[PDB]
Amino acid sequence: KAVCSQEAMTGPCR
Amino acid sequence: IVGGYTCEENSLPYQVSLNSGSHFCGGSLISEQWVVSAAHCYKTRIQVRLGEHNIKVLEGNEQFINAAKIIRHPKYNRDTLDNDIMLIKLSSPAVINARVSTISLPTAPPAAGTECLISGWGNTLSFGADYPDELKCLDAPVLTQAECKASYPGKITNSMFCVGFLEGGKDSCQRDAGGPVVCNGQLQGVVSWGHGCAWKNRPGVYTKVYNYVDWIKDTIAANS
Amino acid sequence: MPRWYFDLSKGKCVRFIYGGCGGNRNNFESEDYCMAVC
Ligand SMILES: [Ca+2]
Repeated sequence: KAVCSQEAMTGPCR
Repeated sequence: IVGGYTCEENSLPYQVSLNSGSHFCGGSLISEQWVVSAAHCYKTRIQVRLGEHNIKVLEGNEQFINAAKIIRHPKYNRDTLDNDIMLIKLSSPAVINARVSTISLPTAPPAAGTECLISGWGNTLSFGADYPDELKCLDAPVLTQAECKASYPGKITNSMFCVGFLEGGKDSCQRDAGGPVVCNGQLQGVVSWGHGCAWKNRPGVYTKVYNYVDWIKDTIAANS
Repeated sequence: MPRWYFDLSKGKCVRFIYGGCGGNRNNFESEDYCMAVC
């Protein structure tokens, strides 16, 4: 399931 | 910076890059030994790169200086980003020249409508990633507190203010954090956070430098 | 149990994990979709 990323959330911090 | 323009070479001589192997955050030189950045940009070791334009090309005119002290505001909180400000003391003083110089601290609070300049080497895309070699600049106005709060219900603290464009297209982004928002010749903001970058109704959120002027002075004095 | 939301920059659902920078500032966009699929 390609939409289910294993990558950590970017989050809001810049 | 999304939707910006490449700054004139060395025209923002207070702009620094924080580097831990690669560029990861910005900062602003406020005295020969001190840099302002965002607390969430803390790392145990940081190299401050001053005088940069192209951060990929060693021109032979930069200054690369280890941080000796990296001091987060004592009331910074990672989870809320309240008080997202930090001071870096350089291990040797910066040499002040036409390409490396200080930005003045603010002498009044930020005010709605004020036209400012935001800068950095952060991502230039809202979707995906493109990290620029050359420093980017964005002209942007301070938004109202009401607009900021309406954009981010529940999330805007007294330390935070919004700058940018509610229509989207033009904003700071990842790896701009810590860098400056300059208005009328003074450092009014530190790049902090946002929901994505350059999206409609999700402007950038910045730390109000003015709230910290006494903290900055006191920290410098205590660490001299 | 596990929590997923859509990351606008990535165009995908991502897991919310404890301890992220600014975690309490997160916008959990399309949470019901991403839960359902992931
Ligand atoms: Ca360079």
